[PDB]
Amino acid sequence: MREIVHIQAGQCGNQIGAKFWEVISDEHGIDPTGTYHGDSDLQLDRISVYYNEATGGKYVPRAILVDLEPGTMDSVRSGPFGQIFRPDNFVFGQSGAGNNWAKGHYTEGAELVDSVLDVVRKEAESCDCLQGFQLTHSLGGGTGSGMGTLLISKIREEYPDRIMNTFSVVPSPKVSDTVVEPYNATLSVHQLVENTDETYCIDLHFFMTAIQELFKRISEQFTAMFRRKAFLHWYTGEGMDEMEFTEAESNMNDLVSEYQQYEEAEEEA
Amino acid sequence: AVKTLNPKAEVARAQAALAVNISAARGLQDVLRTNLGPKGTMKMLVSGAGDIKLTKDGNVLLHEMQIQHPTASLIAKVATAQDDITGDGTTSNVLIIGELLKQADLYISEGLHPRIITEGFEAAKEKALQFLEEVKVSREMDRETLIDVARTSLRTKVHAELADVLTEAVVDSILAIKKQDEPIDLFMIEIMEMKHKSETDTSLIRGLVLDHGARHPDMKKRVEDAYILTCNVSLEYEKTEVNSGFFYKSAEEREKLVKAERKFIEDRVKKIIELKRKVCGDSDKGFVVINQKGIDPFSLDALSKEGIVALRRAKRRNMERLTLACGGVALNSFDDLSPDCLGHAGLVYEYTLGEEKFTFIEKCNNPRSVTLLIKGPNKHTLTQIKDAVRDGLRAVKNAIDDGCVVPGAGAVEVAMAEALIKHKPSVKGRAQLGVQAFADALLIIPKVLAQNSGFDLQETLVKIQAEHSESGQLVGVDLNTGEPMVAAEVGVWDNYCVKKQLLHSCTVIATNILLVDEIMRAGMSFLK
Amino acid sequence: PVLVLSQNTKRESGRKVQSGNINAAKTIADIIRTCLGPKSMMKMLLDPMGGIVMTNDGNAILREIQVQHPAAKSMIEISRTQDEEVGDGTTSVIILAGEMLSVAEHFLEQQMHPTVVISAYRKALDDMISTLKKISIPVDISDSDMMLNIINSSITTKAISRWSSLACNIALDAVKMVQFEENGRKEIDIKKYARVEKIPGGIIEDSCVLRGVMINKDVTHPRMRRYIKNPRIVLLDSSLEYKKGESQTDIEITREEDFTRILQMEEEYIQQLCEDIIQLKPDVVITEKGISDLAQHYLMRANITAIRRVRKTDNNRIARACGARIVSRPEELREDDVGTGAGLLEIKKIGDEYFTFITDCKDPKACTILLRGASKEILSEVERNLQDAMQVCRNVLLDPQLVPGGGASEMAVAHALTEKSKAMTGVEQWPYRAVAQALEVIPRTLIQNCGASTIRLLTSLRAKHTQENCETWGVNGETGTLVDMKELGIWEPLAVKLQTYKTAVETAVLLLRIDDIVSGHKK
Amino acid sequence: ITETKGTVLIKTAEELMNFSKGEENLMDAQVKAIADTGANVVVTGGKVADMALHYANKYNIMLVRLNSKWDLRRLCKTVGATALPRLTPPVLEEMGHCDS
Amino acid sequence: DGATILKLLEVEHPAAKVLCELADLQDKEVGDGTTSVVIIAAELLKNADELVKQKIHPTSVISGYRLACKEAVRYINENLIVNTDELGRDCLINAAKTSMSSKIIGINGDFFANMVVDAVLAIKYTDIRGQPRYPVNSVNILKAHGRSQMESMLISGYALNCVVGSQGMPKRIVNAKIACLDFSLQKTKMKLGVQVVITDPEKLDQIRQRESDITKERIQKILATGANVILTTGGIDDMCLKYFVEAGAMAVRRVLKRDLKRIAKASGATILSTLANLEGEETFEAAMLGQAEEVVQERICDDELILIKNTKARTSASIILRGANDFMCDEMERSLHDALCVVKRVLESKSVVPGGGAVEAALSIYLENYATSMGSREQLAIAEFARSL
Amino acid sequence: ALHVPKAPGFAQMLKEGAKHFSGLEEAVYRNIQACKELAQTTRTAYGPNGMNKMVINHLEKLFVTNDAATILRELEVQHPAAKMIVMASHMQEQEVGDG
Amino acid sequence: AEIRVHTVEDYQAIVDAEWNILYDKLEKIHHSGAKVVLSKLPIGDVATQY
Ligand SMILES: Nc1ncnc2c1ncn2[C@@H]1O[C@H](COP(=O)(O)OP(=O)(O)O)[C@@H](O)[C@H]1O
Ligand SMILES: Nc1ncnc2c1ncn2[C@@H]1O[C@H](COP(=O)(O)OP(=O)(O)O)[C@@H](O)[C@H]1O
Ligand SMILES: [Mg+2]
Ligand SMILES: [Mg+2]
Ligand SMILES: [Mg+2]
Ligand SMILES: [Mg+2]
Repeated sequence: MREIVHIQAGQCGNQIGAKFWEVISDEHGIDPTGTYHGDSDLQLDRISVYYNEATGGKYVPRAILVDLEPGTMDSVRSGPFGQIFRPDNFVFGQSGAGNNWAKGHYTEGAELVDSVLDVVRKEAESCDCLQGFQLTHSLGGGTGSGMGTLLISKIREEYPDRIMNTFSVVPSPKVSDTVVEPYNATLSVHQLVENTDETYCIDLHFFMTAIQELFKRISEQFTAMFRRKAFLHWYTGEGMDEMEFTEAESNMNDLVSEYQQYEEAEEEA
Repeated sequence: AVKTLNPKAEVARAQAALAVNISAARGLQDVLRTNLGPKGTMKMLVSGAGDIKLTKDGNVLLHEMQIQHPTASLIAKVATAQDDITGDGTTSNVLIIGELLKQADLYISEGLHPRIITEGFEAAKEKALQFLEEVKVSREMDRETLIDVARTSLRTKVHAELADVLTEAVVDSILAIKKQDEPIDLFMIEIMEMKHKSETDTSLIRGLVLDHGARHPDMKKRVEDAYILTCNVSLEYEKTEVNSGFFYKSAEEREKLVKAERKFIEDRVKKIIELKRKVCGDSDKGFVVINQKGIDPFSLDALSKEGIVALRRAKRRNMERLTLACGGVALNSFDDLSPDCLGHAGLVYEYTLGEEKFTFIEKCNNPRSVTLLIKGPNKHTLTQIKDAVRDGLRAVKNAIDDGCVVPGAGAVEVAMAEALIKHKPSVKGRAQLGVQAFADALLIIPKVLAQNSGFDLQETLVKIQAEHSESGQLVGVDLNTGEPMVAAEVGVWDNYCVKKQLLHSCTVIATNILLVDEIMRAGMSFLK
Repeated sequence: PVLVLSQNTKRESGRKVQSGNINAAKTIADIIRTCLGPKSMMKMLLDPMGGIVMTNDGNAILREIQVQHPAAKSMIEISRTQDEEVGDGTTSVIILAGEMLSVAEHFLEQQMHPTVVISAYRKALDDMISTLKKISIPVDISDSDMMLNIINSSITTKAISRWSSLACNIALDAVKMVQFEENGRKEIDIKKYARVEKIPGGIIEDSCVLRGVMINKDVTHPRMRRYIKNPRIVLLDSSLEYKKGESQTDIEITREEDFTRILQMEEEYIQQLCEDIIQLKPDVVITEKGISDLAQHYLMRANITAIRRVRKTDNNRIARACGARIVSRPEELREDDVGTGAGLLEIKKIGDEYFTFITDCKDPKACTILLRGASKEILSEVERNLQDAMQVCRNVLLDPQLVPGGGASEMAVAHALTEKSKAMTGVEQWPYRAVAQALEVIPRTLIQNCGASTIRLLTSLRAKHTQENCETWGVNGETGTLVDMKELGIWEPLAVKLQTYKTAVETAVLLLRIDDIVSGHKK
Repeated sequence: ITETKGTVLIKTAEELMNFSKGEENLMDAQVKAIADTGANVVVTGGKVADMALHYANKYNIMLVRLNSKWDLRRLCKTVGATALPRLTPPVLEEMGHCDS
Repeated sequence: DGATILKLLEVEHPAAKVLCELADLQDKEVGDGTTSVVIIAAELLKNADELVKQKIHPTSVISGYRLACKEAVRYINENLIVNTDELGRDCLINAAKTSMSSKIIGINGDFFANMVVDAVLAIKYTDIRGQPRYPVNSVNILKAHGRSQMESMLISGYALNCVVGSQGMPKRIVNAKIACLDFSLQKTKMKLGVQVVITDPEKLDQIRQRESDITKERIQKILATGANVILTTGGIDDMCLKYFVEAGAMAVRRVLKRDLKRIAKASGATILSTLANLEGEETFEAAMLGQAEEVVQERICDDELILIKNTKARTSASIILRGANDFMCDEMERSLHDALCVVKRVLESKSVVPGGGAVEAALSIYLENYATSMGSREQLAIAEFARSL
Repeated sequence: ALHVPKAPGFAQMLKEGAKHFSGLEEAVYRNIQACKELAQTTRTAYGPNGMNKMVINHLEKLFVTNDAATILRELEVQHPAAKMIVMASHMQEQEVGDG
Repeated sequence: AEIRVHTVEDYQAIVDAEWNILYDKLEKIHHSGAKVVLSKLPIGDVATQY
């Protein structure tokens, strides 16, 4: 009955996604071994929207875990409620983007993404009929944002008539945890404008002022960084150009305008 | 200088910069030299998760050993840029660079500028390439020749009982999909692996294998003659793009709206049924529907009453393999349905292996996209075989795209060694030291082969070089007796493009390394 | 209790700062001075991500270094001012600035006010410009064999010099194609339309300049053709699918046929759009947005080829090489915006990856540069050298003037100022000859870097310029002897020299006007 | 119920009184239609309704619920029946015959 | 300069913050002498401590200080020079060049002095014929590193820090018709209180088509009068950038409001925020456009900009600064602002006084013999004012 | 006292925490030892006179079984050489089922 | 559910329709001769006073 799947990307996305499954497994009474020992009928009428049953009574989830670093996969595997995930749904790399949005988008994100679409197909084959996707990523680190931006773009293309919701995180208001955080954020918002149906930010379809403060501070740092053209050769040298960044700030200014709040020569006219 | 500006910097001046690049280049070669030839030893690779990977190919090994060095990263990227172009020659790439830097250090340590050696590499690289043009032999590349070329590249990554089986499946597959014109296009040979039975059951199927079957329990499992309908249309319940909503009344109008929302999708099913009933009036043929989009349980009950085996959510690449194989047209809409757009197969049967389901398409009229079926009892065995299959397919496409083949067994590295000696006096200046050092690095392929078989490294070279002065025959090294053997009349063959790219690559990297002045790390510690 | 006045602000002043600013500038020059001349060695860096930047460029080295001293930060910035202005000369501007700033402390320790040295430096800069414009020699643009010698003398120092016969024809055939005049008398050579594509593999001798554009894309449907002879391409910007609006629209349905009637209009909308394109008879359709699955069905019926999701910048260069303009609404489609300037469209495979080639153009105004080599590190240094070769060529067309290189120009201006300072009087004479004698560092680094006696070759060159006609005599950077530059053939554009002398004097002027540092105030 | 978001629209007082009685009388015919075919035992795999349970007891019918999907398919082979995706009376070939 | 050093420093002693706010007052009222006034103010306190530490009451010092300040202003008006007696164009170059000393552009004063005077006379506003008015901060000062500081040029018009929207538009228009706008040319949409409810599926296509047709008609009303350049403070949709392509027109988006005010004033155009008129329809007459004579998009050190030259309605100026790096250019702008305010005060107040310490040395003499006629405890206070100057 | 340094080459470029076992006395003779220990654990449950085994996994679930494959499934193994012997036994369970 | 009335005369008839639905159920129970009634679902106060 309109079954939905989940995709978890990056270091931040895995940590939150691992705890997200906690609130559903215990609410429906799913044992850590995968069995079922619940005692209610309301825990079974909707068990198929999030879990795929197996032979003998095993209920496996519908999540795909992708990352460019293999060291973040075994943390979920050995943690609580980590045995129930499908062994084939783990997709890992060997290099890592290293807070590089563009390295995880074209030069090295172009190989592992082909290893993710083949996985989302076999899961979507088993379901009766699906209605949408759920993806979780970040906006500061280039490992997740660059890979997620490509991943979120290659999902909409094959499924142009399916909804898709995101639970992205946003950078800290005053402090910044990375030097190039404004660079990694402006290039990712404009790709979520016409490719998403509902987005959420956790600290005209943006939910959580009227979000106007978040976009105002990002473009202030970005403009100051771009005026001096600082740390720009890291992105242009791998396949970008100057005009690509111009479209990011021009589009970013348009969204602020849609979010509206509501000289010494004045003699004749 | 830099230490005064940034105290947290690491620098390596004067000759300390050349001592780091030489030391690490020789460190990667003492591990990569045991993988050369059919007598190399297998390696075990264990990651942090606990998986097991037994590999012998130099590209897979380099990207799995825990190595953190700046100058060991340059060599790693050179090998990657060879695997995706030529697909062979990743172990011989590391050995030559590691030895070319070793020979050039004997003259730098004697008080000689590294630029003088650089000019010698350029002259030696131009003579070696002019010598290779006259060694290659241009042949027709019939079936019997492609058996020998493919076997040389498969006998080093499996045993003899498997390479004799995998050679026939690779040579046959390339020939079946090759036309009289146009380059050979890959991505048309699906590599399917099933974890069952033994590894000697790896066969070639003249058709397609799909990793999914039918999702209804009332569908046929064996059709002896079928029409293949490849489509990319959606039979799932879909909703209007603009936000709509029903506004009904007393409970009779709710029933008039539930079956009025299924008309748009039940019209597409009724177009297929009339097409099936037209071309197959008598219950003697089948009708298989392969879709790229989903199918509702409602539409799996309408099609299963007429015996229409239907599969959903196929991969996008299979919309092109199924037209060349069968011969239909992959259509997007149903407004122009006609019998001319249907394929033809000869046997479609279902295979269930535990919890997974497979579908076989066989007996095609004139197939142009064959599939390879891999079988093995272990997870790492299916990965070891899949590496050899990739290696053997690029060794046959290279042999066809270039109408020339170079003999192997190291018989050609000896030949540049003798040619460059007589060219040494013709070069003026101190640059004769570059040619002498270049002729010493090329002789590492015979040395490693002679050392890995358990012979003497020096007593074998003098025997090989005792020939080729007294008889103009490309004599190589035997790997069972150590006697000089002629490589052109036994079956040992290499690729002309593999040796040509290797000479070009191994000289550019080792020329920039020798000119490095210092290794400076003055930037930020981490991007934070 | 604990009372303060300036909140732990660190203040320093006096002569201590002036000696601290000069020694911070001389250290920057000490890092770079070994990367000048054809015998220059190579460095590698280590960026915070993990890569390696191995290069000879003077700006690609100083821009990766993090230095905390404020006086050193000014020497990093003037490196990229030269880079963005002329392209060449990022190393000579740092060595020269250090020497012009080292010879100043000799006067500051002799009880001389820093404002006296400023007037001497600015006075001598107006005499350097007049002397350089006297020995300038004009060049002829229509001469093609001369334009190959200018570029060859600029890449004879980088790692491309082994293939100088190849990179000379790559950077010349690209600038001559970009040059274009749209309206009025505005002549522009913009390097945004010279796309450089790097592909690992092959050999460097396969690097060529195509007559069109190369895209990394493929055909949407496999049944589409992959080889068209004379295509009529139409470029789009809108998406060929049904989308939503923005005016808060909702639908209320109460009958039985209103649900399927709504779904039927989404297919009639797509057919209306497609029939507005097939009317003009294209061959290939290029769009910057997505294409639906139904819209592809109506385009294989008319034998039309479509490419989905092309970048904005890649979709701008196509209009400059085939001849067309970007249309958003397919209803306003005319005949003047159909591209009939191409002659080929094939899709190949380069190492398990499809590539789109649009070549054989009638009169293209945009091109692409295809580089092949060994690794991603090697191809990165080729791109930095080619961007240096085209910026030299662009400067010649905007200012056809040349001056002798190799060190002949530095002695020519050094001679002119030493004979002009003996007619002046006062206390301004001594800082007037230090500025002239500081220019001899350019031909002095060319002797040390090759290996030779810098105390016998320098005095044999100074006495060589005493004659009346010797303004072109320089030092050979490969052997170590004095040769005439009329036969060797080393030349450089006038725009490069004027920017190296002007930037260096102002850096010396700016850093000679500081006498205290106020460190730390939290914005 | 429809999968799209649908709602009733009552604009007169007369249509408000007849709505509750309309739904109940509609359900009586659907349950009685199955009861006329002799189907003594109805096995479902979803959620049972309170009003639908009342009419099941009225005609002496047995209602069993199995929410395990594959366990339902195993029953279809044992008795020789077919799973109906729609709430319509089976005709002749979708009636499984047991012995007790 | 004293206004920028003291403003950036963190000071928290209450007796010191008064001097910091005092400097910020001088920069606004006058614009020059921000470091000369702090030295006098702090010296006056120091000379007053020696008196208060003795048995001199603090109210006797304050009374004496107010008397000395009053008579020191009357004497200055005896020491006045009226510029009109000397050469008008030699009493402004010298007065502007004096403010240029003690800056980075000290040696280049004879070049920068002509530029400043030629930039103030161009924006001389005409009053009701009571007094000429010379507004400042009306010239645009643009920084761009590059060639030497002797390469700075004075533009006879206006300069914009903006770029053209799409690459298909022309970048050089000889006879341009400026049409300044103050509203976005995007697709129309309904307001918050207006929704669209559809009960008949057939009336859907016409409604969707009318969202992209309302903006099409508005642009056609503008281009029919002969408009060549369109300047908008808001944003322009990419669909609306195509109508300027075949029309051979330029469109610049996201232009500042302070810049549009000066462009409209200097060319005669009218800034309109809507197309409505005194009736219910929307029209666009041809009597409210601008007229320039060369609108060329020049390129300066990689990035580009748009010049507007030879405006016929009025005269306008703008200054482009060329330096070595970003630190050098930011000090040429601040030292050029101090020079523009010096010239404005001389033209407005036709009176100058000699510089180089000739006034304080003259005032310390007149105040010394003036205090000899008091004969009270105010004698000591006035004598301290003479020594403090 | 003095300290023995690290041999130049591959040993100096290894990441921390990794190990390298090369040769015949360090890799082959140690792999046989791990596999010989595995045979002595499951041998007691052979034939009619076999004995049961009490195995408790990390979920505190108790297994009293005599199958050879079930014992290996509930035992974690951290030796790579002993892991192939386990996967060789699990393949016969899916093909034959006994043995 | 949703009610969309246009005139105040139909507004008053709706309010009387809910009070007539409830009173119809209670009358049917009382006519049957029952004296004790039980129910899993809650019983409101209006039914208690009935
Ligand atoms: N059967 C054989 N006998 C002798 N030499 C061989 C044989 N097979 C391969 N070789 C030689 O071994 C060399 C290296 O092969 P191998 O190590 O398998 O792959 P790579 O070429 O990637 O190193 C080749 O140059 C080839 O000439
Ligand atoms: N063959 C040569 N002989 C002598 N000097 C040369 C030669 N080639 C280049 N030069 C000198 O090298 C200097 C430039 O060196 P380089 O570091 O490559 O570029 P730049 O320093 O201008 O960025 C020029 O002044 C030129 O005179
Ligand atoms: Mg091989
Ligand atoms: Mg240079
Ligand atoms: Mg002043
Ligand atoms: Mg048994």
